[PDB]
Amino acid sequence: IETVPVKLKPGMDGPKVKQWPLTEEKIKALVEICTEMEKEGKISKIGPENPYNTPVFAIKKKDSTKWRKLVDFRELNKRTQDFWPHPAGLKKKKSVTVLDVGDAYFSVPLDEDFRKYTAFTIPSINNETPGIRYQYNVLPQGWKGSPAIFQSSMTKILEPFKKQNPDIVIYQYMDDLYVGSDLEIGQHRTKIEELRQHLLRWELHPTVQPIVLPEKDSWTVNDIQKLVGKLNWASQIYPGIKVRQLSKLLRGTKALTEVIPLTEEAELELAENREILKEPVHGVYYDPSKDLIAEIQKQGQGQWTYQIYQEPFKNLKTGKYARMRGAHTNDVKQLTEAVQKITTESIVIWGKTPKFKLPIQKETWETWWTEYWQATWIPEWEFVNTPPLVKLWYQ
Amino acid sequence: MVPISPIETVPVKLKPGMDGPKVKQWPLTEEKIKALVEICTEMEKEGKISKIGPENPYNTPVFAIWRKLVDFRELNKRTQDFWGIPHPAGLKKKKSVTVLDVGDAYFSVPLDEDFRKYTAFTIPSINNETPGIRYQYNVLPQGWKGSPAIFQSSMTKILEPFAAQNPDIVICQYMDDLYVGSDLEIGQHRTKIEELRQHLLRWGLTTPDKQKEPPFLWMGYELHPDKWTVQPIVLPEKDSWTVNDIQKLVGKLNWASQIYPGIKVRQLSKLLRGTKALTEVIPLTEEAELELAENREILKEPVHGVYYDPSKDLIAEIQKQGQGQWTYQIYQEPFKNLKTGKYARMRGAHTNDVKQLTEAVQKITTESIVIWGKTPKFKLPIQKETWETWWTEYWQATWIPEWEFVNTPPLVKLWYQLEKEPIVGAETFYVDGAANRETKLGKAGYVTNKGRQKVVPLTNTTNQKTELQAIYLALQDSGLEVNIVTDSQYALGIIQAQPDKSESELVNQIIEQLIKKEKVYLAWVPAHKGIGGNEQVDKLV
Ligand SMILES: N#Cc1ccc2c(Oc3ccccc3OCCn3ccc(=O)[nH]c3=O)cccc2c1
Ligand SMILES: [Mg+2]
Ligand SMILES: [Mg+2]
Repeated sequence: IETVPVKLKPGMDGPKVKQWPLTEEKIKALVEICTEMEKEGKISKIGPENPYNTPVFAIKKKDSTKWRKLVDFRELNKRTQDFWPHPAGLKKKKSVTVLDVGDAYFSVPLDEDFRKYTAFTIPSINNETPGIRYQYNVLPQGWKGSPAIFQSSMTKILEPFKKQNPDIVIYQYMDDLYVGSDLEIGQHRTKIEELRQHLLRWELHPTVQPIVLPEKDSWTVNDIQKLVGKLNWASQIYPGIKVRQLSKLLRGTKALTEVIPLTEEAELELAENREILKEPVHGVYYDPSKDLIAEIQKQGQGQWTYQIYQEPFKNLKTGKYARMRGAHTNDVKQLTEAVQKITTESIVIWGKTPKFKLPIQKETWETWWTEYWQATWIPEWEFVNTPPLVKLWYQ
Repeated sequence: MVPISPIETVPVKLKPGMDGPKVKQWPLTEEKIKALVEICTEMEKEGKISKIGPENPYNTPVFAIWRKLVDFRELNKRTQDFWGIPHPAGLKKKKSVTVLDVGDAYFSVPLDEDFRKYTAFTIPSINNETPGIRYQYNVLPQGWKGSPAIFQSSMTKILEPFAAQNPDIVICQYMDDLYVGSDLEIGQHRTKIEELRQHLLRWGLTTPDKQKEPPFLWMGYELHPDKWTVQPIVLPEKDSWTVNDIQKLVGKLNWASQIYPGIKVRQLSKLLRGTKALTEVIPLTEEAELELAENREILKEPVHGVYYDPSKDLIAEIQKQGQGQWTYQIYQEPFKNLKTGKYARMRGAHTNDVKQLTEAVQKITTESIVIWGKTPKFKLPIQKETWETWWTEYWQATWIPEWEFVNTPPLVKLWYQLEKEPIVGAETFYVDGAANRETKLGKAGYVTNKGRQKVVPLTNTTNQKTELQAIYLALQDSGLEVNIVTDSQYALGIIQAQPDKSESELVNQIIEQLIKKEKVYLAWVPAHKGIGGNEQVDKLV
């Protein structure tokens, strides 16, 4: 009912970001939604005296044929002064369910002085009419300050539920509310409905994957060459990996498909390498003061591999996505879904989103990514233009 | 007197840390002084300005050309920041289209009172024997940074109700002009136009009777009722060209390319690299002269675009012009274009047709979403199988929207495809190359499983070039199917990027060799790790 004073970081002006082109149906959906939001006083139209603009587009979440308004708050979030609680037990919980609490944010009024920075623009087709401009009178979804401000309120809402059973972990990131537990999915569903109506009144399944080497009865020259390449690669990550007895098999010059029988010393070397690989990595820690880097490799056939790390050859997490949902004919759709899942997991585990490095040209991604995007948050990303040799090594 | 509806002002604030303008007044001639005195007299009589006193410590210079030229340049730096033209091809055809234009656009809109004091200027009295006459603005000044935004916001605010009340008329506001199209009968159209005129008169916005029947000359375009085009393209004729005139020329050709199909700027654009001088004379190759010549050929026959019909599919068709050049036509019906265009490949070391095609499709898609607010169906010179293979085996994620194969050679194709697994019954070439970083001397060659060996000595070369060279040699001397083992991450990287064309002629020759091959398997191994068959001993000599 009262607006907590909010400013920006020292020496930083408000965000000015070009609104990118929108399709017709998205423009229409935004027009309808923003009209209805205007009627409810959530947002108000503004004049030219406001230089600031933040991008906006429209999406569709699954099970919903109704549009949702997605604001890209990245630059504004970066330009807000750091606002001054992470449950490491959330990742340990057997199951975690995600909720959208965004409807609750619109009750809290936004600081009047700060409202000028939340300005956005519904664009028009072919620049025939000037864009419709709005500013938020309440806490906007996607803004980093919104959960921080509603944090206390949310605590007040969750006091009875949390006090009632404290075997249930509750976390909050942006517009999303994550709830972990050990319960059964039926009882979990009933409990989540209980918390849902509890919200009325006022599905995930959570290690760094081991580097594996083939087990073969007979090795070709090619097999051993790939093995040596993978082991040499892994030697960066692991201290004691030695390829010298395996390389001694390749000695002479033979056809790639010719079978080379393993020697005693070579088999021993491979075994020792296996044992070394079975251990975890030496001295791997998570520095909260460092960036999270995510790298994704397209493996083909819907397969994707990823690694989250703060330092080269020290991996905080690794994973693989074969998941097939409506994505078969479309690479970019798959990539977007993968980025979303990796980001979600990153949010659960470390509390924050990773900086992505994407195996896609900038222009392609820039063109098509918003069409497949169902998340309320957005991460940062990079584009790698040089094909990695590590592709085969993470397969 | 009719009570003109008040236009609520726009609050204006100066930039934080900066103060109001203080600048000297120019030594103007007596005639100019008299002229400005008269102008400001009748202006004050109209109520667009008011006289102030010495209290105001803000002054901006003034001149005369009569016409009063007020210089706000030092005010524009002290004034806060305030918040793409419509493309003819996107305009939807209407039965009637009327152009209204407001006179005294900025002077019809009041200025924020608190800011008015900052707009002050002084008229020098003759022989400087009297204090100069002080004046301030009650309305939006000509040449003031805040004028266009405030004016268009006010205008929009006034236009909203008429628009909402009349859904059967379409209205587009640009700057000081209003363009009203409609599909209803001509009489009802004229009536509604007069209605709008009086509606604007309610806020005191004057619009002409009678006007300005088509064709409209607007922003370098000619707008006819059924069709649109560009105003005539004038290509300067000079015996010796200047870089500035090449900027002019390339700009003009670019402007003409949105409608005229087949425009090529590549040579002329290639001649502008690292110039940065307006007087510099540059030569022209036969390719360039022939390019500008055929460009003059294209500009002989005049061509028109049509307007946009939402009822029909939007179709983009692309053709390969060669040398990284692509041309596209966006149309509704066959032979009738909405518009046209071109895409030039980005500066790069290596590349292939498919990538450039993809980039073109992206460009056209963005352009389309801007203009028509939708993605067009594509007609592309690429077989479905070619695209299938390419995108499935590409290390990068890639996608093209809905499209069909049009067969109009040259067709985009995959020239070579590397094997997934080693080839049985195919000779295995272990290649290596190296160079001396001092003497710039090196060797490159191969040894195979059949005993075949070669080592070629090379001058003026680098390690990378010798690795590429070694691969090239393996390709030359091998049969239709070959397995090549290389220790080069560089060469493997390039070849895995799958270029069909390259800056490096060595890479081009390698590509040629690849094209001549039936099956090629390229395997990589760590160097210096003592892999047998991989001979550093020969090339490191
Ligand atoms: N000068 C000028 C000028 C005049 C009209 C503009 C405009 O005109 C329009 C304004 C509103 C609605 C449709 C419009 O044009 C649709 C296409 N079209 C265009 C011309 C014509 O005769 N008939 C026609 O069906 C739309 C955009 C810019 C315009 C600029
Ligand atoms: Mg080499
Ligand atoms: Mg070597």
